[PDB]
Amino acid sequence: RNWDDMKHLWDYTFGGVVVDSGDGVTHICPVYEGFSLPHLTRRLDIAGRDITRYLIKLLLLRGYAFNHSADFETVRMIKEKLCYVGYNIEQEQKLALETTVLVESYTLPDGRIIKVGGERFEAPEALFQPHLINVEGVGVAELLFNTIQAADIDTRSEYPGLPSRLERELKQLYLERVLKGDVEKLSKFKIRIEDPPRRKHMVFLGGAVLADIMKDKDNFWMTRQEYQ
Amino acid sequence: MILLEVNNRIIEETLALKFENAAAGNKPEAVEVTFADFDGVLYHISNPNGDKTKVMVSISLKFYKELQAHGADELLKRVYGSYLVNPESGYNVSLLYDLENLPASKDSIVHQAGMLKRNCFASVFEKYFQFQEEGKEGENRAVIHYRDDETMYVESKKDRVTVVFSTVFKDDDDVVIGKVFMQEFKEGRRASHTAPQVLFSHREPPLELKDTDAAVGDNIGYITFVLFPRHTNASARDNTINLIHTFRDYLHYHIKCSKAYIHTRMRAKTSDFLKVLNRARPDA
Amino acid sequence: GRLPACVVDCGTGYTKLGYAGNTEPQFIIPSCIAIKEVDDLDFFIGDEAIEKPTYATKWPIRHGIVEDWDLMERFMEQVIFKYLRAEPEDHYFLLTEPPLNTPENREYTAEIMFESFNVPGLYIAVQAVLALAASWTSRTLTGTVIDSGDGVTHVIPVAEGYVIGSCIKHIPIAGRDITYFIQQLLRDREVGIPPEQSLETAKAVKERYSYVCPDLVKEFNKYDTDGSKWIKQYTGINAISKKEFSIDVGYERFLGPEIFFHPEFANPDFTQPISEVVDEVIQNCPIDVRRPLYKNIVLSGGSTMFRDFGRRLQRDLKRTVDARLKLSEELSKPKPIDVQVITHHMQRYAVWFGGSMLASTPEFYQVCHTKKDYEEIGPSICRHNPVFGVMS
Amino acid sequence: TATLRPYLSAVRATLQAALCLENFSSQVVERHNKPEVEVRSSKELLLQPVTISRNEKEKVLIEGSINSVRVSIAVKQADEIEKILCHKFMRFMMMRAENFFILRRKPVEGYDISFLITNFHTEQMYKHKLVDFVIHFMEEIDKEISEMKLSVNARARIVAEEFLKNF
Amino acid sequence: AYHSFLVEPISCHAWNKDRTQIAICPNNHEVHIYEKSGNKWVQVHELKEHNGQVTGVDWAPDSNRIVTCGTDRNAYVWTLKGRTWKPTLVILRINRAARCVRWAPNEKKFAVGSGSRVISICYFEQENDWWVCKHIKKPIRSTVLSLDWHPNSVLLAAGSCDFKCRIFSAYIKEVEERPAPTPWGSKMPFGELMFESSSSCGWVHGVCFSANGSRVAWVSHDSTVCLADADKKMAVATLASETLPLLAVTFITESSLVAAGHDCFPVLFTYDSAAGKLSFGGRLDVPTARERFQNLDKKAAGLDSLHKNSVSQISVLSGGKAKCSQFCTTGMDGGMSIWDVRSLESALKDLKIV
Amino acid sequence: ARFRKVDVDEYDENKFVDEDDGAGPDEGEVDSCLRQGNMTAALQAALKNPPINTKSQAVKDRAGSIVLKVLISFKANDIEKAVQSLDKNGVDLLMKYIYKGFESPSDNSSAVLLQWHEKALAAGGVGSIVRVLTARKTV
Amino acid sequence: PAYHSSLMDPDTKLIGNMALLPIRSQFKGPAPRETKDTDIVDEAIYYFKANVFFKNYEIKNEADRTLIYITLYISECLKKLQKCNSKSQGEKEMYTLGITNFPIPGEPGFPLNAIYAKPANKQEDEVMRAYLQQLRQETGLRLCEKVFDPQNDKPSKWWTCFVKRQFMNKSLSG
Repeated sequence: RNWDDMKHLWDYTFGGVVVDSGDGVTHICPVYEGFSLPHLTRRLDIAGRDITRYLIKLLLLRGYAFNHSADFETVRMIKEKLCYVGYNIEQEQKLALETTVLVESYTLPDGRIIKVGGERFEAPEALFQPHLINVEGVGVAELLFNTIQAADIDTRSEYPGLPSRLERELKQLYLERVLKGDVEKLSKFKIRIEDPPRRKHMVFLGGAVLADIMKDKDNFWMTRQEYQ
Repeated sequence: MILLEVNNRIIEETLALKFENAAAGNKPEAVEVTFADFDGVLYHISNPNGDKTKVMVSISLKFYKELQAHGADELLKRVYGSYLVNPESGYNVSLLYDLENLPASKDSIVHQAGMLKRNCFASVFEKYFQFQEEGKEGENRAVIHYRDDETMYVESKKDRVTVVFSTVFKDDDDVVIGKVFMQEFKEGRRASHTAPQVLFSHREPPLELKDTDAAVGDNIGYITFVLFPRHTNASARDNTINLIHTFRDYLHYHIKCSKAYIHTRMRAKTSDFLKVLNRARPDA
Repeated sequence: GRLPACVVDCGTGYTKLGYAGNTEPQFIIPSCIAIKEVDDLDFFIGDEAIEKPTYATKWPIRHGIVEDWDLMERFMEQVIFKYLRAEPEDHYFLLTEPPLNTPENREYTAEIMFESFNVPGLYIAVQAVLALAASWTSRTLTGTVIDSGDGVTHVIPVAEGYVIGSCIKHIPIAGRDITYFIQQLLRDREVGIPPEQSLETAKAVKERYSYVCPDLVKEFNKYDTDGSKWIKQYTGINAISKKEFSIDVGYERFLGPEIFFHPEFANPDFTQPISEVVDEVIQNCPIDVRRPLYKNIVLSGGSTMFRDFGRRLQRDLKRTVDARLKLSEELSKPKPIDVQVITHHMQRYAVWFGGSMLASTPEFYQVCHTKKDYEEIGPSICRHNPVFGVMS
Repeated sequence: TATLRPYLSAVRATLQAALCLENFSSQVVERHNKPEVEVRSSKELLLQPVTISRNEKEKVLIEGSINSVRVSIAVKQADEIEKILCHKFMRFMMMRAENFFILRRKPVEGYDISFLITNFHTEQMYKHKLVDFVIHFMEEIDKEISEMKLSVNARARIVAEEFLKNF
Repeated sequence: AYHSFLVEPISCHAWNKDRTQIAICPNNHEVHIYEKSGNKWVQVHELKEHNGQVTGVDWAPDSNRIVTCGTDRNAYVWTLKGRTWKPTLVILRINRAARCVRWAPNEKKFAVGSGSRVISICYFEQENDWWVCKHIKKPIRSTVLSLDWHPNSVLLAAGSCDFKCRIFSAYIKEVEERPAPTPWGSKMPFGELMFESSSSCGWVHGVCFSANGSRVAWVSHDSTVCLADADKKMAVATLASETLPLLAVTFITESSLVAAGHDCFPVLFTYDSAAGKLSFGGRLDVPTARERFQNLDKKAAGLDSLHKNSVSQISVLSGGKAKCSQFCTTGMDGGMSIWDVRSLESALKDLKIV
Repeated sequence: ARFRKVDVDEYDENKFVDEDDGAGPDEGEVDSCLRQGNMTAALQAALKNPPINTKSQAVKDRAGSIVLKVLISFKANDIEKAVQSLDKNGVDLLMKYIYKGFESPSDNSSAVLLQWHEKALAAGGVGSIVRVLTARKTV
Repeated sequence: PAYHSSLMDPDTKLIGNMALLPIRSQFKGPAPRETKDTDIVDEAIYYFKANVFFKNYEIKNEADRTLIYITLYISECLKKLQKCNSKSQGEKEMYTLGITNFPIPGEPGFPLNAIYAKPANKQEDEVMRAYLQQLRQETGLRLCEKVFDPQNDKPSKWWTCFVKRQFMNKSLSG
């Protein structure tokens, strides 16, 4: 079913730790600078399908009459529309009810239109709030923390709504259940987001003679690449 | 509508579509409707065993044991007469109109059956009317529980019949609205010096009933009522009754109807406002 | 309390009201009303506001679903007081809501009363779902429902007991658009129909007589042989003259209601038999819901009441769908579908009928909103009104 | 009027000190965009809270820093019925607040009604007749509320008379 | 004169030393280029490579390169390719958001302000191919406003949330050497406090340097103006205005000054150094037959300002900072300035300049 | 509910808060020099040292709230003349102080205080009221 | 949809742009003796009821095309037949209202040019004109009685009305 393709590549139509997930389960990022280490494989059973889903259920409680499956994709596009992440939930949550300057309109496909409340910083929060989907997972923070403290104890220093939020998680757990002190200022930590892709090191000259050619890829018996 | 309906229309169009079958040559089919009314009462027409050629409408009243002897269980029939029959388990008064036994052209019945409450209450009134319109002092006042908690009391003084007010409203402020009405209700008799009066008293009942039992409280309110001789006499022992008890539902309604109009204003001073809002951008 | 609740199903033209656990919805009356042109007290509605010549009649439920809320509140006032008669702080209620009812629109309903009479609590029910009233008397909350009233048709189906803001389309077919045809074809026939009481006759002709015919060019000979076995004369009454005139009501009886399967038949205004439209709808829905959307065919509403109507639709919808499924075993094979109509009983003015027995129940009292709960967060907490009827 | 204007007179300009603004990208956090004045996540972003009351019964708070501007006011709760009326008025206003990207669903602290002027408002909208909303509202609201006493008192009367001539 | 564009307000923008093209952003995430032709402008090669809003825009004069940049980082020039500008990927090392950009007279390095407690001063690396960027670091910890360049292509300054402005010496060894000195700071160690501020209450929306290095002006938000003379013993003057707070300013002469803003209209400023204290006296506006016609009252959308909305930017044209003659402002709504600086000198009552 | 209770966002070395810097008319210094026939100048005295060199409400509640008086026990037909007798660095200062009384109506502890403000314009400029907004070391 | 023809056999030589089926008539019939109880003429009678009302016919067979001419011909039986005193009066019209050489496919006066095309020759054509004629006469007398009634001066107070609606809206008369 797959091999029917993987041809549209030539003639047919041609000539440390970070993070990355979408809808087909989450995944954490164990990689000792360079190669990944299965030594730390953890995953959350909540993803995009679950974010669209808690969002669907939330939208229904807002006043909009919607049935899934058929419209999963509409609401899905809605997900990556303006579903930003809140930074401090007590404040952000009280800023959605006390005020109404969070409200945005989206021209659906049925020419009906429907205003949207503050679920944008409520719905995607499926991480920090695993309970929203019954799941017992632990949330980006408990997850991040537990992951570094595991073996590699030595040299640890080394959806537009989360890059800034990630910085808060530097403390959430570091100060309350670990260094309960207050001179933590040190131990500096920074989060970026280049949001490019994986399409890198795929034309590297460091791969132009390090990636087995075809005079030695099978010469010594179809098995010259079963390592790495 | 200003006063209030007491003829019980929820009985006239329904009953007619049973009577009209013998006005051109049509069979009389059965029917089943079990509605209700105010003060708690709620009629309900039903067939006997399954007789489609026989209709019968009754009534369920909670406070019946109490207002039973009060002549209620004496006269009543005096109005319906032989149309009035043996009661029903679970209910009370029973009226029976036969699509077969039809006394022709006498609509003077519907209006007599519709307001079944009036006829029943009438007794408790006629009884006290004699102790004032006929004489005899040193008597005793009636007991009314149209609700578990609101109550109306009567007075069989010398020559005058007044009703006691107690009723209670929920919403703290809805209580407050009544104050506008009670004001413009007793201190503004422009109808005629013959118009009965209506004292007032909140959080406390007039002395004319301070030493007895009565629900009492800060959100609770009592009222008074009068009934000059010209109002309690026989020659008027109907016009006064025609629209008396209506007070209960008369107050709630009106007291509530204003709260609809007030909403409307909160729309003009807004329909106009939103336009003002749109009148701010480079272009509407 | 031991007291039954009040239920109201309005609609574009006629308005339906009543109590709880009754065979018919007590009364059904036109919604128009008016004041001159302190002032809110003087106003009439129903079989009264249609005669008033000093008041001007306006209709609040236009463009289908609910409209002008201010004007609506006055109506609700008379509905309660001088009609059903109930002290509202003592009775649970029910106000239908055409599908598509946005949160904004729902908020308008939740308010007013709650902020006026502070009635205990109220459910806002969906038309199509209620439109599964007595159809259970002839079990399921999945099926395809046609509610088509007077202003246009409606392909409101099911979906686990909710609205499907997508799978529905309307067809400009309406009881009246049938009437234009019957009366139109009649004009060219026997003369003697006053232009003024012309409409009168159309509304009346549609009701008192009309029916559906299995085949077109079928009876159309039996109806010319036994002309004296069906052809009757309408006993209409004049207006200004008040003179009685009888005409021979004939083909239009079955040659008119036929505008349902061929809406394009009277006037071209449409391009598709209704049964076919239903097919577009069902096959366009998600498969895991297209099957059930075939064994449940319900009508209900002021335009679905016609002799031999229910029969002719199952067949018509079935033959085309069977034909489509033929063009698929050419790859051999699949499971032949299976449609089916449903003509329960209270098809005339259902919905009210449904909801009411099922609201005369404690369950209604569970999902219903409480007064104290309303004064808490406000009226918003009524935008969503959870379904209840199967396992519950 | 003696003085139901000079109050409105100082106010009729006091606001023209915060209006002008622009869409403001988030410092402390990022790409969120909100009302600092409503969050104060940037302590430096504050114009000192200020209040221009006329006496004590009709107060009016005023705040702001940038894409966020606060403006609270205490309705003239003159009598028993106005006390009850105002929350029940503010509420209608508060419920459809989503349609008036300017009014807060709930008033700020203790006050009866609160506004909010953001950068979005001063862009697709001017500032002159937009500011004038306030005169056209405090004064207009007073007439509607003050007239209520007459609407209820005068309206109540008809119910009593139309109930006496029939006895 | 007067001329608008669209309802929405344009954030930033830069002009080209050719008075023909011009890149602008309408509260969107993509710049826009136009072309002249008998007073008829038309959309030209729409430049779109910005996710969210877009602030930073500057146009390097005799080199013809455009540098865009918005909140969500952003950083990719569009230089003429064939005839269809192109975008470039360039991340300025943040974690917050960028606000304003100015190239430099030397046109080899652009500067993009910011509020994430940094300014960022990237630069092209020919010896390394790909682009790069520097860092002025402290002392800064607030929203960073725009930043103009000094008639030197080296030393610069700009205001921020710190209330008081600040001047740094942008020096690049891997490109340039010891730029010659100025009375501001003989030392040029790439980023050194050269001069501070006296307003310790007042913010800073805009700054502009005099075409010569002795006159520095900067406005806050509290309707104040500031002026410091480096040649006048680095004296710091001050004088507040009666009207609202302006937003934009430029040196129309080597000692002149002008700008408007949220008031929606231009005012004129000069300066007598020999007094050490601020001087005001502008307020320009208009509330062989041609050399006379196009006036008239009327014979007795409705503002007494030229503009119908607060201004933001205000880049000159012919003689930008040495001897102006034609400058432009772009306000939020239509309100975009269109006027010959002299078609003003030849008018109003008392006019200074210089 | 557990670790989300703590708030470190207020300890970020990069978070920023003003430099807390930290006297006033003498309750009688100019008072006397007022009681006579001087309702046009002397009242200007209320300027010697502005509450900006020290914190605490104490000083601001007295040495700073002292200027509330003077203007209170005034009339009206003589207000403007005092105002023009000021400059850019002496007019706005009276506006910020104006706002203190406006913050504490206290019924009597205020009364009006709108005249001096109305007339405060014309000379101080629409900015006067706005300038107050951008002030760290307010009254 | 509507109703088309049922009889289409290969014997019917495709004449021009139609069929050529025969019918049961007593006058000039250039087609054989139909041995059925329902000929072309009968087919039209048993139909046309929903013809005018229908607006979307599908040309299935060339018999449908003949049926179509005849259905359209029925219309003349009203411009000059609907207003005729007694049936024994509208009979003579059949001759003139039928013999009147009608615009055969191909003519400067004939509508329905779609599937219709005269044979672009003079043999099939002139000869085709002879079939196109018996209908103008047999379809009329064989139609007046069924449409009318044993009564006199009563062109069926129900049929003599369908004068205002025409099939597909195509005036075969003007």
